[PDB]
Amino acid sequence: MTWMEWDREINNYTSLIHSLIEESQNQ
Amino acid sequence: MTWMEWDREINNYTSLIHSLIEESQNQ
Amino acid sequence: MTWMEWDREINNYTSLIHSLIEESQNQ
Amino acid sequence: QQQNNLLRAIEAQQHLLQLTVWGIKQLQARILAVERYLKDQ
Amino acid sequence: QQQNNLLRAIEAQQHLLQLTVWGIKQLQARILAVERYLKDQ
Amino acid sequence: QQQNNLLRAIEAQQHLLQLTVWGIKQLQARILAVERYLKDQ
Repeated sequence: MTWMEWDREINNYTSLIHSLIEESQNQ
Repeated sequence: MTWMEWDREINNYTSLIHSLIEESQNQ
Repeated sequence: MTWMEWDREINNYTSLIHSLIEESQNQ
Repeated sequence: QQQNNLLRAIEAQQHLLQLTVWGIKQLQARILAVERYLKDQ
Repeated sequence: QQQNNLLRAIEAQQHLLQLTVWGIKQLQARILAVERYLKDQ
Repeated sequence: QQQNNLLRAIEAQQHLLQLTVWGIKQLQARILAVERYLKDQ
């Protein structure tokens, strides 16, 4: 693991979560 | 963002979550 | 709190969460 | 009710996570600067 | 069942988050002390 | 639907948490090495 990859994966998971939470806002 | 503000926001979100989790303990 | 205890508790909570998430995969 | 509380909890927890990521990035830059300083010295 | 598991997961995750916050605060104090030490030197 | 989204969110958040733990451990080792270096100097 590197810090560049760390930042990439953080961003990936964050955007996925945002999408999931929003998609649930529309219960 | 500063560390003083960081601590404040951390505390805000933590107390909110505590309240939400408890309020659900009462399913 | 020490770093050795920190690592132990991190591992405890992580394994519990894994078990809970899996046990829900079986909705 | 239980469900909305859980959604709201995750929403707030995602904010917490984002703050911890900010902190870790700040610290990484600062320790790296110190390491380089000592190397340059 | 699915719901109770999710609540329990968030509860444990909040404990994890609290530990990471502790860690970050410790590190911030330690790097700050090092930065000041080097400045004072 | 709401429930599966929440489960998926927690799953991804657990991955995030694991990354932050990795980061904090890396930083702790690095600041400790710097502290010892300065002490040894």
